[PDB]
Amino acid sequence: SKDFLQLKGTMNAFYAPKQRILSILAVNRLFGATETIDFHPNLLVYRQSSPPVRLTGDVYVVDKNEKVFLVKHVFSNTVPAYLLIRGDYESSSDLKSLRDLNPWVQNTLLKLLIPDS
Amino acid sequence: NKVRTVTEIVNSDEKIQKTYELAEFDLKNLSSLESYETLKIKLALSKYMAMLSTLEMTQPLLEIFRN
Repeated sequence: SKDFLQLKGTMNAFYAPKQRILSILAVNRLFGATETIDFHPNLLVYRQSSPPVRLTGDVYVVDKNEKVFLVKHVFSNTVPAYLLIRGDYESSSDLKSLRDLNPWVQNTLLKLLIPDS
Repeated sequence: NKVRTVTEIVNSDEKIQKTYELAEFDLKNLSSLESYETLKIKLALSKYMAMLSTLEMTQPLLEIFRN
């Protein structure tokens, strides 16, 4: 939909500007994208919060130094996915290793994170 | 401008006079001051860059201001 744009080089990753959200479909492909946007760190705007914003469910650490996390999220219409967030966050439960994630999301994350030097 | 010096022995009257042009010492002084000031300014600039690095921001300065 027009609410977001598919990230270049990804079949299951998109970004919603008005929401400032990067999302990765758990098991689903994107389709119909006539446009794509190059990934860039600015997209992961650091969320400011005097007390760390609490998070629930499955949480994974991407960059502890940069307060980057991956949060399991299901769209109310029951669409599984993960949200990549950067900011002052804390986890209600124990943080989980990324290896737990499926190869699909893992490949997308590698593409999005490792700079193409 | 210029100066001159006279050497003479106490018991003798045979004196040797030499003349000096101060421009050489002026050049020495100016070069010394220029080098010192350049060093100070470069030191300050390096210190500024270093403290900004200490803040440890990933992006370069211009990218930071563009974001």
